[PDB]
Amino acid sequence: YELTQPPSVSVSPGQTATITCSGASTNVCWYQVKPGQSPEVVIFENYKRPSGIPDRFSGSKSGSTATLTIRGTQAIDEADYYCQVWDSFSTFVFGSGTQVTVLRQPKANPTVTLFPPSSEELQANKATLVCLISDFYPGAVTVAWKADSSPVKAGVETTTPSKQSNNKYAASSYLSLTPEQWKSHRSYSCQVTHEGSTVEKTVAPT
Amino acid sequence: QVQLQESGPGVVKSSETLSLTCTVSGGSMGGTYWSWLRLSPGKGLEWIGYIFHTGETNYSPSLKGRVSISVDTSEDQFSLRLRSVTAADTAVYFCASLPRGQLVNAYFRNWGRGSLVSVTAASTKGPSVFPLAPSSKSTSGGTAALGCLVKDYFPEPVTVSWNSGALTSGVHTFPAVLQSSGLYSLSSVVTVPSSSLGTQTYICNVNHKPSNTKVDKKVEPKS
Repeated sequence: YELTQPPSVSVSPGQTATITCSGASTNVCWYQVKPGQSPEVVIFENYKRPSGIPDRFSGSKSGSTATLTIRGTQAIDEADYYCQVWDSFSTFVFGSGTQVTVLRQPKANPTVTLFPPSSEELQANKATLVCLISDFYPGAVTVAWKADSSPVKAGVETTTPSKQSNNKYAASSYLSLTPEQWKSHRSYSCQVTHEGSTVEKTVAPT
Repeated sequence: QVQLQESGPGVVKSSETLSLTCTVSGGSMGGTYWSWLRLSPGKGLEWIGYIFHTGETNYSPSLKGRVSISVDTSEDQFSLRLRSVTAADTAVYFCASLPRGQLVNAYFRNWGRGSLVSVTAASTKGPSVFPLAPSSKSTSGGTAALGCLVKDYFPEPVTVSWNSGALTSGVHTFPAVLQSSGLYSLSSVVTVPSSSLGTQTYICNVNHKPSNTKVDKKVEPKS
């Protein structure tokens, strides 16, 4: 179980970033995470700032959705942000994380290409769905797989986005199934979320 | 003023025990739940467990049974041991602290910088190569994607070319994923004019030097 966050929030230089965290029944805190650096809390109890955190960080919560706001987002604020709530059973549950980016080039929504299992693979008693995701910016996405219309989490592997030649990003995701699972469902889908956009592709057995 | 330092990053052999330590500098070892968390692509940020100076522990239900944490209150150090690791336990591991008391509003402080622990397989395995066939459907002036799936190999890397290097435009080979098994897979796809299907032959050439294997696979339109 994770709290739902958008994978990517980005702004032009000068603009304010707003990051949401859904599914939280109690109070939320937020951590700034950068590669190779100690994470640090920026907001706790929904909107309270610890000492040393600049005024431009603020927060709000309404019902089960918390928001982190960063006014006049600066280069130093570029990072992944994770929300957190307490949980009776798991003690702590965290969000999926949101990459905050100041745009160095225009936003670009992903192209998605989905391949079904090949006949050769099925003959080897295996089945792999292959979802290729390219030409997006900024470089963060969420990939969701569905069996018919129902989410599937098991057997999924997804790469971290990497920079392509054209200076945009690409990623891939794979779903492992048994041939029986492949053949017995109406269809499987790969759905990619990026900023305001979702792109879904669907394939079905023949 | 209080800084936590984790033992460096390392590799652990799949099936063995992951072992980390965190050294605390500044403050006291009392009044605190000394904590471990981890961060990975496949499971995001997860709390693992904590320990109070008395030695009392609390562990994530998800790991209960194969995790253990201990503390040395004079050496100002605490440990994480995780048994029977698989590829899925590859992550950046963090130590941090929580104030003793009610946790509903609590947040982690004094995080360490994190240590990447990679759980790795041991034995070489060459890939299977499966075609990713394009449709034979006709787009008026459009493109088709076709590719090769390079499945279940170890260790990295694999290289892929098309038509023995003669085809380079429209080629995109994606970085590999690591499966729970500890084996890698990747895909290479080429975008071609949809009209070239049935005219131009497309063969992917896959090299896996560690297993001294090369595979050539022609990729044809779905029959």
